[PDB]
Amino acid sequence: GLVPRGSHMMEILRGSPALSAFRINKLLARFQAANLQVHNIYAEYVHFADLNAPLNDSEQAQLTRLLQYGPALSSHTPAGKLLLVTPRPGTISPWSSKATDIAHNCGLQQVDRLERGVAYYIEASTLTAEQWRQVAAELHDRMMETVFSSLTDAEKLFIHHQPAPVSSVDLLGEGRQALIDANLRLGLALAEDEIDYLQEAFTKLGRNPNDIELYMFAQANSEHCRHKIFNADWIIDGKPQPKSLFKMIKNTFETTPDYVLSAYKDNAAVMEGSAVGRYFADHNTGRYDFHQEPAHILMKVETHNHPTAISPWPGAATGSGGEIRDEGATGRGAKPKAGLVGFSVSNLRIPGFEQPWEEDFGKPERIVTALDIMTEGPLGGAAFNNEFGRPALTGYFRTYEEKVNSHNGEELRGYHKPIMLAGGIGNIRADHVQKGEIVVGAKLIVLGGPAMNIGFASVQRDNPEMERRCQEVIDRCWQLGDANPILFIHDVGAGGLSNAMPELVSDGGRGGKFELRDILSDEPGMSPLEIWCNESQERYVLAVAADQLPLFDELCKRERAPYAVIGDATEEQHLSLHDNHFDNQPIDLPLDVLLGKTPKMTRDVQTLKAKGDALNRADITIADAVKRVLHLPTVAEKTFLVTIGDRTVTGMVARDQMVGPWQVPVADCAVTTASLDSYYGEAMSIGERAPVALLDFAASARLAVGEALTNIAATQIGDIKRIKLSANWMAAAGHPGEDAGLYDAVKAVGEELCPQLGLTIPVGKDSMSMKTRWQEGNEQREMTSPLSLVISAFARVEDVRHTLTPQLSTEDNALLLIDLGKGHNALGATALAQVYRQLGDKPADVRDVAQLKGFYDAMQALVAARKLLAWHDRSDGGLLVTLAEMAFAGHCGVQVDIAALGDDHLAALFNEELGGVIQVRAEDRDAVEALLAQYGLADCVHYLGQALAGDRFVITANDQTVFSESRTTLRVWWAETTWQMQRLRDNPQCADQEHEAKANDTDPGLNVKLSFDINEDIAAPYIATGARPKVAVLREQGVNSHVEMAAAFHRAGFDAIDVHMSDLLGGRIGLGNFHALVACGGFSYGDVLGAGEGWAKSILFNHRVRDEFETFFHRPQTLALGVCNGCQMMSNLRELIPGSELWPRFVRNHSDRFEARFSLVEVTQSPSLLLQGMVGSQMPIAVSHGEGRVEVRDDAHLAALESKGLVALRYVDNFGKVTETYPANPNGSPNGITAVTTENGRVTIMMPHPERVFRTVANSWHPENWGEDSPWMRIFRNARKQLG
Ligand SMILES: Nc1ncnc2c1ncn2[C@@H]1O[C@H](COP(=O)(O)OP(=O)(O)O)[C@@H](O)[C@H]1O
Ligand SMILES: [Mg+2]
Ligand SMILES: [Mg+2]
Ligand SMILES: [Mg+2]
Repeated sequence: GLVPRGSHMMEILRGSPALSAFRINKLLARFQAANLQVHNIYAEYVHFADLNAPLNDSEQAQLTRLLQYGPALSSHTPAGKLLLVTPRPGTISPWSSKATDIAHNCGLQQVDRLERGVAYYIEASTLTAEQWRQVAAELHDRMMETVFSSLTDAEKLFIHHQPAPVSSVDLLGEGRQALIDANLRLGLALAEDEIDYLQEAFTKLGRNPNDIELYMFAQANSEHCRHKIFNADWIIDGKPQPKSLFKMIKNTFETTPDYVLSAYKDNAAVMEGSAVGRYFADHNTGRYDFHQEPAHILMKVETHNHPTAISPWPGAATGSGGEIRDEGATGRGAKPKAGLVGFSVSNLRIPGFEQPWEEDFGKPERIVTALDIMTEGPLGGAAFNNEFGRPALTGYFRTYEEKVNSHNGEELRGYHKPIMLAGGIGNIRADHVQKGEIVVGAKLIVLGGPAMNIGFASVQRDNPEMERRCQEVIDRCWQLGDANPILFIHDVGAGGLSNAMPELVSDGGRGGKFELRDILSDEPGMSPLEIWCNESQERYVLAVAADQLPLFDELCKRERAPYAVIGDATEEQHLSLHDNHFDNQPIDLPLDVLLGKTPKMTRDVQTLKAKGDALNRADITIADAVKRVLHLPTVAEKTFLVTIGDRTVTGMVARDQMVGPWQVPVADCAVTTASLDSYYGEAMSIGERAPVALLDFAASARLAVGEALTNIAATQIGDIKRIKLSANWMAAAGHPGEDAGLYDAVKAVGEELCPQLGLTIPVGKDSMSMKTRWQEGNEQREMTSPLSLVISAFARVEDVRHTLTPQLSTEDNALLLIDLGKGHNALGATALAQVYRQLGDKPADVRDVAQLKGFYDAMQALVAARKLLAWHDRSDGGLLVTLAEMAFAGHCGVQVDIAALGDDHLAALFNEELGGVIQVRAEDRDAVEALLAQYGLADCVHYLGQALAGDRFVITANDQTVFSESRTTLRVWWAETTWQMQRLRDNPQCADQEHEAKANDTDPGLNVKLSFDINEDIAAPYIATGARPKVAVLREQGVNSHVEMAAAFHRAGFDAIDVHMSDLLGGRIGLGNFHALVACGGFSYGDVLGAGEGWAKSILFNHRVRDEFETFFHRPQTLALGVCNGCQMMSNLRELIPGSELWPRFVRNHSDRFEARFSLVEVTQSPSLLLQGMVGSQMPIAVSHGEGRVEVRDDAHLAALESKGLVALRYVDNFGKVTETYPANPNGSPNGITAVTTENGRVTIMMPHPERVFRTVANSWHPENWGEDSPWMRIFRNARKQLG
């Protein structure tokens, strides 16, 4: 369909069926639950193309082809009422941005913009007027989409509005009233003293302020941006305090400056790392090489609490996105490496899985439920991390909502406004740590996507692939070393350009003159205020010397990263924004005026302290307590938050959340290698204990620090001063007792605990409005969060290989408890108390600073000495949970006696005091106990018993059995929360299969069977000649797994060349010079239009490049490998590859969820030259994909493929049989197929990532006897030997 559309033409192309059977059934079932009699429903994707010029027959065919993607679902003829769901008018979906890029890269410049909607066909002849509105409501997100009655109504999405002019606020003509009116109208939230400041400022300038100027000032002076609370003077209980909160945090750096390279001077802190081989492609040669040099470590943690309460998916996604920009914009450019995620919400109240302690207290109509946040939120956060390409290796998840007698008496305390935390680490070059000076005349650039009106105002938008393109530019820049063109760089976040640019020039001691019309925009109707202040994502601002512009342009064009020079740095510290369209100046202000601060804040507050009531144990029994606690989400298995996120990208992940053969999510901390050629690395851990703040503020803070330390303790670090902390403070400022509580908590860690331990807090953030208000009936209600300190610990690691996990060994052993609680056994504010709807009397706390320090030092000694078999610290759920989780990870039993822990067994088992359980060889018990005593821990150390083969979890006290149960029974209970979450979020069949598998104790876990010598380097004789064949390491925009792929071929003797698709189109690289080629993994074009489709079609539609690939494949001796995204791409290039007529397609996983797993596969017999000598081998491999399901045309196609013998890899369960059961087979591929080859065996494509696990240290779990090389290194060596 082609119809007139403004100055353009809009083409409407019907797509493929949009909903799988279980999704359709889920909708129908939801209609009956609302009494809406719907007989049937059918959905179909519909595409809209805004054309600025005609498409000839060939181009039209290409467009239609581009829009043919997705699973081959059941098609039906439209019947019933049409309800078209599309993005809301005035908004452009990320799908649109990415789909339009593909169209352009396929030579279809006539396509102005591509957009997509979903056409629903509902058969229901009974519904009234309101019922139809209820049906429509169930088919769309009210915050992001709209429902239309005709496909033609999609024309509204492409309306071109004329540029709105700037508006002045008539201060000179109406007086102060004009500022008061503007304050209310524009929602400036200006204080009286700020209005006074602006009044004098403009009266002095003798002109009316423009709306844009007032808006810029208001955002810059918001609590979020200025951090007034953290810089305020204090008066506590009638006594003026010497330091501000920020000053007390800075005290930790003053006491411990050790290893710190940068703190409180950038968007992230930097600490010393290790000298290792930084691997990247040279600018002049394009060849990947190791560069021995210090890879310093950067760290940052941020939050996106408010946005997430309104729109969870975008809120969490941009939470990660904004934090990733902070990392890349550190110093003069840096590279993100790994991330962490945190979530705090109210009770889940899962339908049909209600827990005893949960009560519905209602909530504001304007926000989403805790369950909605934990459903869409994690997916959004993982969506950004997966698409951008950074592993998410650690995090926390707490649920809390209860009517408690706290500091301000009986009140509702919880997280209606959630904590959505995102952070991570990165690496940076020594000479790029410090920001450079900005020379006068420097070009001020905006790197990133075009602006839109996003700064409904709380609904964000994420395009991870755009940020990936930007990161590639930043990488090319720091990779130029001393030639790095970046003089200064900063991320664009709150306030948008209105905050970012003034801040950039100000930090350089310069001013700046900008041109409004030079900024890239996706919506012409935006006013100067909107263009300058919108909070559009994936944008960076930087300064570049004028003579370096041509080089910068070259770098951006090659990566397809949009950029625009929008201004120039000036000597005069003045801010000027000109508008060439309206011929005026929206902004004309001296920086000292715009950035001028109103009088410092002074908070005169008083201490409120809850009394705390003894725990009522009337309804409590140890057995029932165990069952309830394992059912608290905070304690329960976190699989639904772990497998949805990539944990292997970069190939530098040594320790992820999933532990052992049984892949149980219980790792206490994350560990990454510093490079692909070293055992040095980085570790991340989190400590948090918010509920404790409802009884004791300082205790909660001290415990957060303490837990971060106990979680990271079993990693080889050494000096405690190596551990650096990020302190993120969440609180309901102004709420009774919270202010004084915050000061006391900050003082407890900044002035006392951390300085005594030798811990620096060089970074941090604060969120001061953690409370929600609404009217339930006729009365007002409020939900206030406890003071919530989240401590994230980061540290350089001495040896990644020596990290211990909770996986118990069944060899002769001794289990020893290190009770830092010193027998206090506090039960206040514990999982046990919460589970029984109580708060308790007294909570845990750091009982002895010296012993905590001694504990860390003792653990470091034991780790370095290799005297530990396992370690698991105590936190939520207490000793009971610690022992249970170790039993789960080791898939064994436990026999322990707690008689020495006190007569109160409930308190002994459930207290959440600091400490944990170490497992040591029986023959080492005496020596270990002696070592602990040397650190003064003698009275805190207790021998509990031993881990034993079997399924019995037994706790005794002398001759009395305290608690006894099947370990498997506990394991399954502990898994029920993630089961229920997966069942409602994903394909229920898959969720059930994964859960049921856990109940089978006979599962042997991942295990290996090799058909060859893993240590035999069959490529060695070839490498020894010095002759190194080149391999084209192919990448398209969005590809993110190229570095490790290059490193794998390098290890095998190849000269890895970075070949971007732009290089092929530009003629800079020709495939005729290569004998080997590899298509890498990632999210090319964000997988829009089908994973690997845009990449493949951009090749097919550009006849010159299509011919280049076809010629390559048709040569007699060439070899090609396609992995993950590359496998999908090559499968869409069948027409160019000989012997590939039987290849299947790769579509959406049966689970309908991204699967990041460590799966067991078996190498099958095929012509594959890359798998030579490996047939019959069975070993685990990294799986990380959302569209890896093998899909054939029909069974004739499957039978043909199989009979031809082209299947090279198959998923097998732990018992060793080919399987289609989930998650053994993570995607649902028929006959477990996950790799196929051509008839001649010269081309092989596979979904798993061999290159992410070619190093043994990068294998989540692996046999203890393996050396540096894993089985997967053989693929690359086979390639080298084959080329000869
Ligand atoms: N939101 C989350 N995202 C990703 N991983 C998470 C999240 N919450 C917890 N995890 C991971 O799940 C495992 C168990 O979490 P948790 O029980 O909170 O750990 P601990 O008690 O050791 O602090 C850890 O490996 C942790 O990193
Ligand atoms: Mg835990
Ligand atoms: Mg722990
Ligand atoms: Mg924890």
